Amino acid sequence: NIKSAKKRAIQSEKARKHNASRRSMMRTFIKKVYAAIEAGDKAAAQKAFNEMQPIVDRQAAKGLIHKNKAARHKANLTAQINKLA
Amino acid sequence: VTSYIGGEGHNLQEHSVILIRGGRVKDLPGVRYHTVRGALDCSGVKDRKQARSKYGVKRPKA
Amino acid sequence: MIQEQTMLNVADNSGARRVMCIKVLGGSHRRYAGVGDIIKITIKEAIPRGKVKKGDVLKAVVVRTKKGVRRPDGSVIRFDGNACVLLNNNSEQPIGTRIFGPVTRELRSEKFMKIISLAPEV
Amino acid sequence: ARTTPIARYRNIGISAHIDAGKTTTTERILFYTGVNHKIGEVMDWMEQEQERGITITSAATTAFWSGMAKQYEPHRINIIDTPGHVDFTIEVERSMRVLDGAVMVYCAVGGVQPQSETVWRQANKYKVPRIAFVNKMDRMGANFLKVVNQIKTRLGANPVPLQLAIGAEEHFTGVVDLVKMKAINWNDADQGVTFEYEDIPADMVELANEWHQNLIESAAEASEELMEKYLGGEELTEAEIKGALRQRVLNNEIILVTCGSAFKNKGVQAMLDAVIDYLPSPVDVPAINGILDDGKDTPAERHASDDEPFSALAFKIATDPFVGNLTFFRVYSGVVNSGDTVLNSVKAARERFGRIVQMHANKREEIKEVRAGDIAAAIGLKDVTTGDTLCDPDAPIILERMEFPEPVISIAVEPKTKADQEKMGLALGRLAKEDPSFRVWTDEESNQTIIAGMGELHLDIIVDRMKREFNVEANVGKPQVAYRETIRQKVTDVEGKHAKQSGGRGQYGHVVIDMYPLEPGSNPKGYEFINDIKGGVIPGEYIPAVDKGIQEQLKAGPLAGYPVVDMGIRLHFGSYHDVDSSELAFKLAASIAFKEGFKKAKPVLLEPIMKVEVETPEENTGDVIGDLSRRRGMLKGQESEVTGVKIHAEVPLSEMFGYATQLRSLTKGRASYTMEFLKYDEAPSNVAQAVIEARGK
RNA sequence: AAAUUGAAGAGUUUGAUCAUGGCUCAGAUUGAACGCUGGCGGCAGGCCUAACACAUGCAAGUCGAACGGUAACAGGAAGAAGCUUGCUUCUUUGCUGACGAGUGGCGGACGGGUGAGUAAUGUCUGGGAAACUGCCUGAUGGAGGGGGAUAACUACUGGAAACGGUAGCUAAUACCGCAUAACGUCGCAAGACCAAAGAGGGGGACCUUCGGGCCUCUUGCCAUCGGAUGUGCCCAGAUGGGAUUAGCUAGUAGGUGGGGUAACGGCUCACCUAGGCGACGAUCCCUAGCUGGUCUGAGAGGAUGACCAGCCACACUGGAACUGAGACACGGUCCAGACUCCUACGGGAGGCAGCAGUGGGGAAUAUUGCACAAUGGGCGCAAGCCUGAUGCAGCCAUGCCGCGUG
RNA sequence: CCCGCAGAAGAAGCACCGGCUAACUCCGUGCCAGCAGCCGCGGUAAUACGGAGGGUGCAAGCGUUAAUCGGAAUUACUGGGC
Ligand SMILES: Nc1nc2c(ncn2[C@@H]2O[C@H](COP(=O)(O)OP(=O)(O)O)[C@@H](O)[C@H]2O)c(=O)[nH]1
Ligand SMILES: [Mg+2]
Ligand SMILES: [Mg+2]
Ligand SMILES: [Mg+2]
Ligand SMILES: [Mg+2]
Ligand SMILES: [Mg+2]
Ligand SMILES: [Mg+2]
Ligand SMILES: [Mg+2]
Repeated sequence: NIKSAKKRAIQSEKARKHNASRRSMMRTFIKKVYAAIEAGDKAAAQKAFNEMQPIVDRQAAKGLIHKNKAARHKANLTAQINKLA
Repeated sequence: VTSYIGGEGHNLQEHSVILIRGGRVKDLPGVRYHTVRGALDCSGVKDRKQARSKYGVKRPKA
Repeated sequence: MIQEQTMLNVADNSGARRVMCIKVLGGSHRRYAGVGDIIKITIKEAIPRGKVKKGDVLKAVVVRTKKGVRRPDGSVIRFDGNACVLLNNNSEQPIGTRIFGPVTRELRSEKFMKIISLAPEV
Repeated sequence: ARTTPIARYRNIGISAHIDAGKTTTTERILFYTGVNHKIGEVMDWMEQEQERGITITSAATTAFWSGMAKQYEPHRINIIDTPGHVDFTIEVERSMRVLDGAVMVYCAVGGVQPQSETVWRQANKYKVPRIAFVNKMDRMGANFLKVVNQIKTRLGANPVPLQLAIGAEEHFTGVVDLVKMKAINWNDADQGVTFEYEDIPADMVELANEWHQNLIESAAEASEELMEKYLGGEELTEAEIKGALRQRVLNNEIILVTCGSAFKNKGVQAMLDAVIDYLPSPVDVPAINGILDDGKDTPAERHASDDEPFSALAFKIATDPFVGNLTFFRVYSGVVNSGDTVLNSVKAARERFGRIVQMHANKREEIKEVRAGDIAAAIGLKDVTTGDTLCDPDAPIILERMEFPEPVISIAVEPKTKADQEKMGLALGRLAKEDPSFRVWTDEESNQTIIAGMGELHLDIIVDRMKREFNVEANVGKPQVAYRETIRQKVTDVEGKHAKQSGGRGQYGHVVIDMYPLEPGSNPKGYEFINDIKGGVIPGEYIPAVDKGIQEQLKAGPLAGYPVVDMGIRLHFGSYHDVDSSELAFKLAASIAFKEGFKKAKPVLLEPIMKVEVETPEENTGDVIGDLSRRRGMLKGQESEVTGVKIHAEVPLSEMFGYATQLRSLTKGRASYTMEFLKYDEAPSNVAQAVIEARGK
């Protein structure tokens, strides 16, 4: 509110809204996968994982999340699914 | 604390702001401080010519 | 309806926290004090470094009562508890500089323009 | 630079009795608009901060007045409003020398009043060219001509009425000018700011004709050639009328009087025009006399134009609500520029000159440049007291003014909390620098501080300034009167033996001293010790022990506890014991004999008796005489010099601790008293026995 | 070659002596203060106290060579009129030079200030693995490609201001897809998945739907793999006093699994075990930023941590997060609290421990200065802009040094 | 920075003088006024107080007041004792 670089405030608020939307979508798909896992079928969990894997990769690639975050999401999920059946 | 008032003649009173320095008296057991004359309402002694910076006396220009 | 022995709260930042009305000023045999009324208070509690000390006696004006105020349209505006704004004893001139909680339109006076301007509502 | 041509500046102040409209006019004078339109510089007017960047109203405002429907270019008129109380009269003392002119405001119904004559004397001391305004024409019982005549006979002035009154009370709508010969009735109905001339009104045409003719005679006697030209049957033009009247108004001839009503805003708009027309400019007022530190008179006339090196005059330190210094400075000659160096030539001290501030249109403008005649204020640390010069290192050191009023009322003072004596010391230290007409004291009867001020209100608006400025509370009191005691006409031949020998080394002393009183002040030391011991009865190396043990009791005194002066002593006969007699034996024996011979030598208690001279108007002679006799005071001659009566009376000091405020009530504020201690005498009062054990038993 | 060479005593107990034993002095030093004096210059240093409250001014902006545009000085035009015969004094024009404001980009986390907190999540010394890093740099390739918005603006509108509403395509290097993809991600493998952005300078044709296109140069962008730098984490030793503080701890100490981080980790969650630390001093209490170093000393040591440099911590107090490569952010945000200031009483605004400066506290510590000319930093292709860093000036015998008064 | 300088011209003060500690007389005071870093001086010749002369030391400084180490082998690890 002091320096004209206070447009970083409105800019950061807009970017916060946008990043919140993308984060909520990504984690909604991860929760899709995890709920499908707790339900106990391999095919449904694998469907949801194939549906979230482009999402997590496009989010890591865009600067929302980090390559390692998406990496370990996919890793723990594939491990859970493989032990699940 | 109590403190010594040196020199011949002072004009200090009950409500006189002064400036205090260290230095015992060796005479008064319990007086461990001094009063810098010529500073904060302590007036310099009456025309001390020797040791004139001590006792706060400004000099005759002669 | 504030009367003698009423443990009020304090609505300003004068330093007091709990007071007591010791006399309702204005007219003999007066019983109650309305929101606009100036009373006399003894301080029953204060903060350590506040502008007033515990046990001091001075005036005050009321700003909120549980009894509430009534409007010309009949509407009653009650509050959750009693509260006052300490005033210097000779000229009113509230001691504090902040004010907490709402006040009422019954306080929009030539004297409490200060209170009504520092108040967060009404 | 000095774009507003300096030869146009008018430096002036309005002075009057209390509630006379000086503050009302100051405010009205300031309706200069010039917002949404710089009116100056034929560029950069003060208009930038007419945008109200900093909002405040301050003393000594500057203003641009072009003219009331007849206009002639921006003039920065510089205005110092003046207060009206004798209490605080130093603000009128300092702000009259600093002034070039003066608008002598007056109440059209009150007329001239104690303060009006008082400020008249103030201006006469500086010979200030003064024109007069006559405010309050709407009040019932107000008449311009009567107050005009009052000036002619109450002040001994020549009040030329360059205006006239159109009605009184409600009637007042305009004023008949004697040179325009028109009477402009202002458009107060829409706004006073709007104005309109009217040709030759019938109501005052006979009165105006005779009074206007009187004005032309003054214009005539104004110049010798003009007088003869006035005897030529020819009238005077729009320049010889004013230029004749003006050119000596500069030199203290006649005071121009205009009527108006700053409440209804008429008369005033014209009053500003008269100030430009007749009141002096720094280039019109004669050049200032000057002097150096040693040269009895280095002429040092500092030509006003700022071609001489910077040479100002500082007239008031200020307790600025935020800055804390704000010492206003009036620049006579020279130019100081946003950071320079000048010395306290009256104090022999040196420092820079940092942030000049001139407040105009009530906006506190900050200035990097102050020039000839330009009134401003300075923020600094080093003190410059009122009437102290601010000349360049070139140094026309001393300016002639070395005058401040002596305090007429002195009152004791002490804080409510016993530990704010230091704070009350520092507060009174500051409030003593802020005005020179306020002394602080430390009398030697007791450390009690005495805040000697001019009036009751003067030092009553300072007991609460500590409450306001320095958040310290004080409780005033009557000063303690120095009461010394003595023996009166009873010689006594008494004995005193001090001896406590009940061990190896006791003390033995004895004395027979004949205590007799001396004439009250017949010898410098007051005391007298003659030794008539013979036979070496007391050793004689202990005779000074006796003296030093008697005149140590003179300080204390047996009767009440207060000093003893004017008594003789004769050491008739004593005795000694070689082993036990000691310095502190004839010191104690003499003390004992003193305070047993004093209990039987008829001791009295004496009071200080002043030498009071009162300059009082004739009528109230009997009144002040009777009040001096009300006090236990004795009158000694009352010669009457003209315009006062001189009344001498050696009144006790105890009966004078609020005298002037009461005296002013008795004299209509037209008298002052000067008192100076003379002698001592007695009046039966055990009030001194009342004050014995309350403090220092 | 030389890198060091270094070590003093005296007064005072007694009538005298020896000894023990304290006090005082001789030295050096200082962010010094005070008293008296006072010429100059050089270099340096100048709140040790209230991390007390802060008026005022400036300390973080930049990029029309990303974009829509156009408040002006202009140009390039349309040029009208007076026509001195277009000196075009006059009118229209974003078409350029440039630029107000606006979207976007990078910066704003650097630099600058204080030492309140912190007795160890800090510092120093030496190493470890479980790491990530804008701009800088070395490679390898890529750079298909659609339109869905919104700011200015227009319009209406609310308000004293901050800052909004409510519809419209705007436009973009802003955003999201569809392309496509690996020495990339993840899976053991099989396998699936992931991006991009264009602008400037000119290519004699090499096009003219009238700026070809796409092989002209410079950048810009995406992707992995390095370097470098910066940062995160971990361990061991050393880093104060106090036992007139001896028992402390319950995510506490471990395990498994789930989650979480960029990264290992009780980091977190649930179950399981009952452990873990403590006289080599846990907990508790007091104090304190730490270090290279400065002062003293022959030394060992004692004190110290002002200036300078590295690290840490904090930013009106408490908490949280957001954007971001990097913050849980002096000069950003939200909330709460204490405090203060405006109000056209309905609402708002702020955070000097940045430079200067005010009040205060104090024995005591400076100008509300000049300039971006170097040096450096941010932006930019670059000129240029900003830089209270910095370079300099001002005040002060505050210190070291030189000289002067013959 | 370098040259024109007519002109000594505009530039000296502070502490101390009993011993430790280096520098001595006189006056006026008379356990008073006062000094004092430790020991101490002043009660009639005071090298100790105050002043004058003289000197000593330092000098654009001088002295006082803090404050640290040394001397202090008076916290002894080097390097102490019962
Ligand atoms: N009736 C009347 N009152 C006036 C006039 N001018 C001024 N006053 C009032 O007199 C009072 C003087 O107040 P003030 O100006 O402070 O007096 P000052 O301090 O001597 O000037 C103001 O309230 C004015 O209303 C006038 O023409 N008529
Ligand atoms: Mg721009
Ligand atoms: Mg495999
Ligand atoms: Mg790691
Ligand atoms: Mg603060
Ligand atoms: Mg700040
Ligand atoms: Mg001597
Ligand atoms: Mg021993």
